[PDB]
This record gives sequence, structure tokens and C-alpha cells, in this order.
Amino acid sequence: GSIKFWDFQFATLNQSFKAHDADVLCLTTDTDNNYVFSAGVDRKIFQFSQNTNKSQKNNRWVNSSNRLLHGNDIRAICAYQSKGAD
Amino acid sequence: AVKDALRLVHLPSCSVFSNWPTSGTPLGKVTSVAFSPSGGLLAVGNEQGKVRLWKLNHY
Amino acid sequence: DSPVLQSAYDPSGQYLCYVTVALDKQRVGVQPTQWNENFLYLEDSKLKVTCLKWVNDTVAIILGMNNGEIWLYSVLANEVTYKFTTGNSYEIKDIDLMGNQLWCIDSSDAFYQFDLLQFKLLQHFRINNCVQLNKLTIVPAGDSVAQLLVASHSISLIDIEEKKVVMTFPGHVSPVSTLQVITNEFFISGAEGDRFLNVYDIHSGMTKCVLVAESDIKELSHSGQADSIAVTTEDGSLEIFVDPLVSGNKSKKSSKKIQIVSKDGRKVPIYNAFINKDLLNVSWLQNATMPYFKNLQWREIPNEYTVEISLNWNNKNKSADRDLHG
Amino acid sequence: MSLWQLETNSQQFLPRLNGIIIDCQVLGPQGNYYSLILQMTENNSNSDYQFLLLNASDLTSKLS
Amino acid sequence: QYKLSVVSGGKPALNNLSSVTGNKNIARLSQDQRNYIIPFNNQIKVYSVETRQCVK
Amino acid sequence: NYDTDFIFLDIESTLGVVGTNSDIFAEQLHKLSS
Amino acid sequence: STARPRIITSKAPLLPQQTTPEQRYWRQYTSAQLVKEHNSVTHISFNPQHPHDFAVTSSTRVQIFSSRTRQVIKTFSRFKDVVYSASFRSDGKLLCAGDATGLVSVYDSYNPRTILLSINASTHPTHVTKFHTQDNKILATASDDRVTRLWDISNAYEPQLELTGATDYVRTLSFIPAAPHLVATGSYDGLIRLYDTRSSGSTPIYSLNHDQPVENVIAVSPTQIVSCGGNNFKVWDLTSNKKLYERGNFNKAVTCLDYVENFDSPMQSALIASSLDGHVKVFDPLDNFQVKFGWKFSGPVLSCAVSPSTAQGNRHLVAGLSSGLLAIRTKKKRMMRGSEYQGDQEHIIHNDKVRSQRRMRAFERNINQFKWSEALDNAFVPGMAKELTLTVLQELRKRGKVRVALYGRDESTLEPLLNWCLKGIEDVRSASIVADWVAVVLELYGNTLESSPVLQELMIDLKTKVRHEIHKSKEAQRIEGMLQLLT
Amino acid sequence: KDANASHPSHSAIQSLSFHPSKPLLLTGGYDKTLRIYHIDGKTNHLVTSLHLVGSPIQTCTFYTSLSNQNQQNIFTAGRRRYMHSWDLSLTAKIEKFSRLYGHESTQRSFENFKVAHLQNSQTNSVHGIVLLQGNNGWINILHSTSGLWLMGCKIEGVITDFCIDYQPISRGKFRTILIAVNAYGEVWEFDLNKNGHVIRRWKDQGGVGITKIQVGGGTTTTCPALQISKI
RNA sequence: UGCGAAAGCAGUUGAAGACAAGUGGCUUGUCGUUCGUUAAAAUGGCCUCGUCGCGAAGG
Repeated sequence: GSIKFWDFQFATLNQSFKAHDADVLCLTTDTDNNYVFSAGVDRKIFQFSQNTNKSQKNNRWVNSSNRLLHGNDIRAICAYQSKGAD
Repeated sequence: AVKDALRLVHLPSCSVFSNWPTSGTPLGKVTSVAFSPSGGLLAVGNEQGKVRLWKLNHY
Repeated sequence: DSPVLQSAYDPSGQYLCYVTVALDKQRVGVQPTQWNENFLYLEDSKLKVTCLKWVNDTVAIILGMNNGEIWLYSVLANEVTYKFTTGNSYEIKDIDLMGNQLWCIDSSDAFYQFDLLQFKLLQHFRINNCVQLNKLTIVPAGDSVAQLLVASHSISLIDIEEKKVVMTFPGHVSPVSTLQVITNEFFISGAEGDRFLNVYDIHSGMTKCVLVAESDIKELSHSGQADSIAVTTEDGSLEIFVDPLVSGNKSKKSSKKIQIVSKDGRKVPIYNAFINKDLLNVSWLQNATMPYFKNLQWREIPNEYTVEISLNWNNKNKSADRDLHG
Repeated sequence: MSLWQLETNSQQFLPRLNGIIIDCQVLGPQGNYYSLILQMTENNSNSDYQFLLLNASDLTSKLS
Repeated sequence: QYKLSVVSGGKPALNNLSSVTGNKNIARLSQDQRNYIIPFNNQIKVYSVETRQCVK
Repeated sequence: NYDTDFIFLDIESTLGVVGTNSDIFAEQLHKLSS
Repeated sequence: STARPRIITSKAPLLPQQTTPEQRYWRQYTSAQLVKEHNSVTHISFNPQHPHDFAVTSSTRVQIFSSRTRQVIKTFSRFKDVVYSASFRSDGKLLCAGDATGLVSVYDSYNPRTILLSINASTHPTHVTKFHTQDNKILATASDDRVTRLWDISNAYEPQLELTGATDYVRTLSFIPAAPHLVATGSYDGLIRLYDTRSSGSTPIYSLNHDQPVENVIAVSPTQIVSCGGNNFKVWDLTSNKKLYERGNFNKAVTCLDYVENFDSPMQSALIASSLDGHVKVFDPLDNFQVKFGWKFSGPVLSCAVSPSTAQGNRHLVAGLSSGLLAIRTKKKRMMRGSEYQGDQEHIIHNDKVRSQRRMRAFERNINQFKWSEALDNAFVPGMAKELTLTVLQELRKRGKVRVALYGRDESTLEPLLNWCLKGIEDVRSASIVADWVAVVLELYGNTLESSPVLQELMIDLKTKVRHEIHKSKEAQRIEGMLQLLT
Repeated sequence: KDANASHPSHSAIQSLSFHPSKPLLLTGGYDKTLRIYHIDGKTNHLVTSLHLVGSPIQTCTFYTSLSNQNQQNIFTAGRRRYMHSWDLSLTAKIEKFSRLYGHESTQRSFENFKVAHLQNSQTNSVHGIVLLQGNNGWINILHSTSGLWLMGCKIEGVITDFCIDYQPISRGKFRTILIAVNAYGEVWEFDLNKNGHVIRRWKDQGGVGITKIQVGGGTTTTCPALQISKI
């Protein structure tokens, strides 16, 4: 369940979360990466955010919102945006 | 690890101090070393349960 | 052994001025003898003090150092006020004042006069047949600047205007350590390493009495009229001679013996007591440097006295927020 | 008493304060003391509060 | 010759309002953080934190 | 209360009993050392 | 903060035969080892100065056992007839054995190859012999020559004292344990005698008459002695010269006694007795010689003895039966040099290490972790016990909700609740919790009772169990009524 | 003279340190005690000697706060999970730091720590910080006074040791830097006056099994400052 | 809600206002609204501290 946000250059861990409770199986984002939506095998799909300007000045992620939606699992996820659909 | 296993190196010219850490010094199995902030005291604590205290004359 | 290098009581027993070592410097300090701690360090290890004395109009200390200076140092203000000097870099071995007249011996056998109201040198002179010097004392006969008493391994009563030796006493087999004038004619002396005090007439050279103690001495303190002299011995005891100028006929044994034993069975040493009329200011190092005191009533305690003090030895740290069973 | 570090949304818990909490905030010079105003609701008769503050070191109480 | 005499203290008596304040605590620490000044309905206690007595 | 008086209690809950140059140098040093 | 309250275990309330500490201390005597012998185990004595050995007296064969391992360690079999009395000297060094030929022999301990000396007693069987308690070198032998004698073992040739004055079958001796000049004997006409050894010793200075022929005379104090004959034991006091207690709680004649003082027990003094019936019973000389506990063996117990006051190891009760065997019921009592420093000379010592609690139960940590249905499920596992199940049921009643603990069940997991409740409804202390628990489960699961067929037979025989229990409680209420009549 | 002459010790002296202004040499070992000598040339004596039963102390060190210079804490940690904080103002009380807040599965032990200052970069609230060796690749920092978690940085491999650089920015304002080694030789240096993210990572030219790193020459743990601008 | 015994005894239940929703009016619901009568429903549940020989800038 440890959703970990690694830095790309210098190749190490920017921050971490032990948010989930079991196997995380998939995740996604949007087109300019203010959100990361993770979803695992205990069906709790939750959304980490970077929306505020000071949080993107620090470029640090919060454990913003949670949602349970399902009966048994999640095994895949996807996201889409437009100017008429998201 | 071994007995009498401490050395001091002169840092700007990175030389090694020859005369002091000789076999007539009772360093013992050295397991801690610490400098004083201003007096130039040098404490070396060994495994047998004591700490000897040298003084550097230059400081 | 003491980490206090050397200490001196003020007259009328109120403040103890003591110098200890603290990481190759000299932590000097003044402590009241009923919390005074912000007192100075000098610079490096090659500037240690050698003698010190009070001056009681402000109140101050003089520190005869070893580099060649005397430092007149205030106590209320923390800084050194003035730096008396000779022209030589030689080690001042003892200093003694009398009113305004100050007098310091050297280690290179000289004598220097000074005055702490005009702040300048007066006379700069040596004499023959005094090959080492480590004590001197201006004599009390009012403003008797003349006829001072120098002392090293034998005691020489020397004039300041005839400027030569007028009497010579036999000293010890060691360099002298304590020489103090107790009357207008008697002075006590005693070297270190030996247990023998001898008092001398200043007008005959006859050793009137010999005081003995159970160890060699560190410092003596007499009363205001020479009827009680308390020495501190090197094994950390206090020996008080009562009425030492009466007549057990030539050599007086010690009368009062006060030693301080804590309530865990550990002997703590006593250095530099002070006895005015019917009190006793016993001083002792509780922790490694900070000293404590006791104002003991002097004439009423028995012949020996084990003063008890409390000290942490195995006390369970009961907290202010926990209980006994945790 | 639940204190939540916000960078992971994770808690440290103090389990039982013999009373419900009404007001609590930090009050140190840099945040080394936690005030607490607890109320002890198991009697519905009186409004009998209980003041305590406690240092953040090991969460031990001080002067209830 | 009897008399009544108040001897002992009561409840701490905070700002007991009906949600008119979210800061329902009027105790205080001194700026030397060693003394807790706390009002009562009957007293004004001053405690010392390292000893936990009513220091005045 | 068995010390031969009485103790009552309020509801504004209080309790009550039915009852029957060295000195100047030392002062300046204590001032200046702080 | 504070600590966590330990989940209590509400045990059985005040049922009769309540657990008293004397019967606790005697109850912890376990491991009754039974050892065969060849004939009736007549006499058993113990080792005084190192209480670690005891001597048993079979026919023609005296054995000594040790208390550390409880096996036979030495024998003594140079006996020309049946051997009767085995006793020890008070320095624990020499064993005196009176046999039936009359040549009463004393060996030393652990060396049966050397008979130390053979006292020639009378032609009659020397039935009891024992050493003096105070003095070492005087030895009392009573034969059935209606007489007893005191021998000095140094001057072993002649009777030092000739104590006559007893009529029929002198059988026991005991010495008054403060004044060593007072020797107490018993005979088979009653009339417990005692003599002053400084006197001529041919008549008792005062006699005490147990009406039954006395079987054992022991001393428990300088003041009072204990003599037994018939189916009762009687305590006499010498200062009042009078019988002052008698207990008769047996069937047949009591055959041996002894006493133990100041040993490790809540009961200070203890006098135990063997009774030829199958029972050995302990009596408490503090509170008027009441019975306290009794062990039952498989035949007429002919002698018994307990380990002495200072046994320092495994403490023993032993009893030789006349059937030919023996019962032993026992009770049993260079880099890390500084890491044991433990703070001797250092100034200030700080100590706040919390002791580790004993390991919490599965249901205890389940209720503490609030998983209530899992607490109930791990509670009704057949590896648990009755009081533990009753206390977790009481806990879920008092704190949580039984509705919550049953809000997610089905046909399957509701079975072991009722299956426990069948056994639980019948007894006393559980039936209220059984009652409201099955009441709330049938309140909450009525439609599943309509659908599912399995627990219907559980409800049926629960109805039968309730009818059986209401019949039993109704007749018990009738007994309560007739006791209210008889008061 | 021998610094352990007036009072004998009993285990290996596992850590020595000095008070950064006062003449006190602090000594601690595996005999679950910690003494503090007052030291000079001819002699040296004991001042206090606290003794913690149950717990050894693998490393123990002074700490003075930079702002007020009147805190004088002792931070003593052994092979267990807790470290102990002593306050010095002249019996005596201590506190038992034992609560990692969010991250309890990353501290097998408090076996190695350091102590370092930090100015908080939006206001000049200079406070101390203890820094712990992790178990996988972590290094947690904490708060010296309160005991909050602040952040935990992490490298790969094994954390073997680490050291604390300082660097000034303006008058009376400084940013610290934690330098931490791998067990292979590439080290990470990240500042932590902002949140702890890596500002440089570089490889030791050679070196395989590396075991200790120490920076200095300016100010560090063995010689901190007392004025803030003396950094 | 009142009495009283741990059981039971006698009796409440409205008026107005605001706001919302749904079908300009009209139906339904909530009250950090007033007077008067003694009158279930946000995946959210309680921490660690049981842990692992000697030898003062050579012999």
C-alpha cells in the first residue's frame, strides 16, 4: 500500500504514504499532474492532490481525499480530460 | 579493531603526523575520540574502561 | 587532591575569591559565604595566576600573575580595572598591600613598591643574602611601611630605608608557604610538606612556640587578636589551636579537629577556613568546582567534630510527574 | 487526544484522559506543551472541568 | 462565637459560553515558561511546572 | 470534620468551616549577576 | 494518559466447601506415588538433623528412602524375625531397630555392613525403641514383657533404668520436650503413664486414663501431649493434669500420630493421624484441634509421617498401609562487560522500565481492538473454558452490544452460540446470560428461523432444556418452601 | 592525568563529548551509566553521574540551543527504541523520547543519532533536531525539544552514516545540509531548511565498503557555535 | 413529566415564524427561530516503551 513519490533526477524518494491498506494495483493522473488517483485491492480509491500554489511551490503531495465505491476490488483505472469532459 | 589503532593527519598538507602515535603511547583498543572546542584537549577512550586525555601544545 | 588552585578570603569573612582551572584557562571567581558565578577567564595556559589578595573605597582583588604583571581586578564589575607592571617579564611570587602601599616580590629576587591610588612604580630594588623569595608581608604597626618580612627557606626581617637585613630567623627544610603576622610582635610561619608551625618574636629571633598538626598544612587563618589559629591540613581536616601563646610547654598539640564526612561515608576535603571572633567559615567542594560553606560556632563544639552533610549517592530519582510504582 | 501530521495524514494517539476533551492547543515558545481542557462527562449533573497541560516529550501529564 | 469561613476552591470556571468562542481556555503560561497562571471562580492560582504545587 | 468544627459545601462549589559596605556590595552583586 | 484495565475473570461465587488456605496448602500435595512392599508397613520415621531421609519398617527388612528422588537407597536385613520399630538418633547418625526376637540392634546410617551394637532385651519382642530427644546416648526400649527399659549405649551391657508399672503390652514412648527427665509411656489398658528419670522409676508420678487402650502417645509441647486409642484422639495437659480435647471423627481405631511445628505453612502447628480405615486426617492444634483435611488411600493405613520442619527441598507426606504398600504424596518448592553494572557508586539512579504484562488472551485483545464479532467468534472456540466464555459474554453484555455482535451472522455461525447455550442454560451462574443472549438472537433472527431448517432442532431442544430447568428450579423452590416451614 | 581517575568506569567508553562552552567532558558506555567530569590538567573530578537501569547507551552527547544558550540537554541513546533527554540547570529529571509518530516500522533502533540546529526559513525560530539512523534506507529527523516528527528522508542501499553541514545565506540566517552515505559510496546531500529533497548527489571516487563520514573544518557536532552568526 | 419501591401510579401531544424542495399560487421537509405545557445513517473506531594484559611527542 505504500504509494511512494520518487524524484526522477537524483533518483530518490521525494515523499511517501502508507495510505492504502493492501495491494495497490493501479493508479493514474491528469494532463498537468495536479492529481494522482490510486486504487488497490481493498477497493478504497483515493486521490492525492497538489492543487494549491504553495503546495506546487514546494511540489509536495497531500493525502487529500478518499472514496470507497466498490464491492470487491479494483484491478484497473484510467482518467481523461478535455474542455468539455473530465 | 586492533590495539594502538589511532592516527592524526595534518589536514591542509594532508601529511601524517609521525612522532606522536608511537608504540610508547597507551592508546589501547581505541573506541572513542573527541576534541575540545577551544582548549585543544584530545580525549581518547579505549575498551578497558578508561579515557586518557592528551593536550596539544599549539592551541 | 584539590582542583581549586588557590583561594583567598576577604577580611571579615564574606567573600571567597578562588581560582581553578577550566580547559587550560584560569576560571577565577568570587563566591559569597552566607549565587555569584559570572566571573572571568584569562586567555591561555601560559598566563596562570600566582598569588592573589583582597583589598577592602571599593572592594577588589589583586592577582599577581606569572608573565610579569599585577592585575587590579574589580568584583562588582567583572573586568580587570588596571594592570600594574614591572619592566621585567619575571614571575611575581607574592604580593601584599598595606593601605595604599603595595609590595610585590619577584622570582628574580627583586622587590617592587607600588601604590593603588597613584598607579605607578616607586622603587625597584634587590638586596644580598636573599637568593630565593616566595613570601613577603608588610608589618602591622599602623602605617609602618618599614621593617617588612620576606620569607623563603629562612625568614629575613628587612628594612625599607636602611634597606638591608636586620634579623634572620631559621626557617624550615622546605620553601615556606605560610607566613602571617598575628600580633604586633609575633608571626607564625610554616612550610609545606611538614606539620610544624613555628611562631617567632620579631625582636629577638627566639622561636617561642611550635604548633604541631596531624598533617602538613595548606592555609592558616588567625583571629583578630591571636588567640585562635585554624589551619587546613592536606588530608582535608581542620585543626584549630585555641589560645596558642600561653603555657604542652614548648610544642602545642592541636585542640579542635573538624572534619566533614557526608552521610554515605565519604570524606570530603576542607580548604581555606576562616576564623574571626567566635565563628568558623568552613569551605568545601561539593561538586567538582562549585564550593559550599558552613558557619560553624567555634568555641562550643567538642574537641573533635564530624560535620555531616547530605549528598546524592544512591537516591532513587522520584520524578515530579511519576509515582513510586511507575 | 489525536494529533495528525498532515504530510501523510497519520496520527499519534493518547487513549484515555479520564474525560472528554473541550479545548486543546499548543502553548509553548515553539510548541513543547499541549494544553487540554477536559470535562469528565460521566456525571450529567455538573460542568466539572479539569485543566491539564502536558509536555510533548513522552506525553506525560503535568499538574492536572 | 461561631463564624463561617470560606477556605477552599471551586471549579476552574473557563469562558463557559454557548459556542461564542472556539478558544474556551483562559489559562496562561508566563513568558519565563515555568509558571502556570490559572483563574478559578474563587481563586487565582499560580503553579510552578517543575514542582506542581500552588506556588502562590 | 472530627477536628471539632463543621464543613459545609456550596454549589458554586466552595468549602467553608463553621469556625471558632559588605551588605551594599552583596545587594549590588545579586543585582548585577542576574 | 493512564493504563489499560485488565479484563477480569469473575469466578464462582460463594458455593459451599469454600477454599480455605490450610486446605489449599495441603491440596497442592500432588503425585501420589504408590510403592509395593512385602508385608504390612508397621513403622515409619524420619531423619531429624537433615530432613531428607525416611525409614520404613517392613517384615524382616528395614528400608531407608531419600526425599530427593523417592526411591529405595538402603536396606537393613540382618533381622532374625519380623522387625518392628525403626527410629533415628537426633544427630541423624544412627538407626535403632527393635525386632521381634528381642535382640534390638542399632546400626549407623548408610552402613548396614556394620551393626554398631546389639542390645539384648528380654525374650519378648521389643516392640518399640527410640532415642532420647535431648540426650543422645540414652535409648528407650519397650517390649511386651509388660515393662520398658532405658539403656545407655556406651554402657550397653546393663539396663540403666528399669521402668515398670504398666499392666498389659507397653507399646509407645515419648519424652516431654522441655524437661528431659520426664518420660511418657503407653500401654494396652489405657493409663498413659509418665515417670521422672531421677526417681526410682517404678511407679508413675501421675497417670492419665484414656478409656480405650492407648495406641500412640506423642508430645507436641511441654504442656500438652496427645494420646490416641480407639476411634478418638485425646489431648491431655500436664500442668492441669487433665484431658482437655477429644476428637472422634473416624470409624476404626487411630493407629499413629505425629506433629509438626513452625514449618512453611499458613497453619503453624499440624498434628496428623492415621486411622486404620483408609483415611489420614490433619488436625489444627491452634483452634481447638479441628479437622482440616483428609487423604483417602486404598486400605487400612497403619502408619503415616510427614517431612520435618526444615526439609529444605521436596516436602513429603508418607503413609504405610497394612495391605503391603506405601503412599507418598509430595509437594515441591569481552564486549559486554558492563551490562550487569546495576548502579552501585553512581550518583543519581533513574528507573522507569515498565514490567512486561502477562500475555493477553485472544478474546481480550479482540475486545481491546474493538472487533466485537471476532471476539465472539474466537470466544466460542472449543479450546476455551467455561469462566472465560462467561466473562467474554458478560463483557459484551456490559460494554458493547449483543445486537452489534450478532448484526452480521447467518445460519452457520449462529449454531455454536446455541450449542454452547445448551450446556450453559442448565447450570447456575450462566443461565441469565444464556437467557438474554438466546432471547436477543431469536429477536433478531426470526425470519432466518423461518427460512433455514438447521437450528430449528436447536430451538426445539432448547425448549426442552428450558422445560427441564424450570422443572428443576420449581422443585428447588419447593425445597426452599419446606425449609421456610422447618424454620 | 587520566580523565577517568577520580571515578572508575566499567565498560567500553562508547561515547565522549564536550560541552561547547563549559568545561565538562561527558562520558558514556555499555555499563548503563553516564558520567560528566569536570576536566583540567593536574586533576579532573566527577560532577554528576546518572545511571539508567535497563538501558545501555551506544551514543550520548551534549546539546545547547543556539538561540537562548540556556537549555543544556543531554541526548543519550542505546540499542533500544527510546532515547533519553536530560535537562541541565542544577535530583534531576529526564524524559523518554520513544514515540515515532507516523513511522514506527522504520526505526529498529535508536543506535546512532546526531544533533543539529535548524532555522525554519520563514521565521527565525532556530530549534534543535535529532537525526536517527533508519533500517532500510531511511533517516528520520525529529524535534529536539518537543519530539514531533518533522520529515524523513531516504536513500537506497543501507544508510551507513551521515553528517551535518551548515552554510550561511545572509546575516543571521543559515541553511543546514544533511549529507548521508550509501554502503557503496554514492552519497546524497540534501538541505532540510525547506522540506528534505535532494539538491546534490555524488559518487565517491572509489571506496566500496564505507563505514563513516564526517564533515567539518567549520562548525559541526563536535564544535557548534553559540551566537547564530558565528556559524 | 410528577410521585413512589427496585413495581406502578396520574397526565403531555400545541401556536407562530424562517428557510428549502417539489408541483404566480399550492403540497412536503429542516430549525445553532419565538411563546406556552411540570411533559442510526460521511468506511471513521483508543499509540509506543519484551529488546538485543603492559605502555607521558619510539622499543
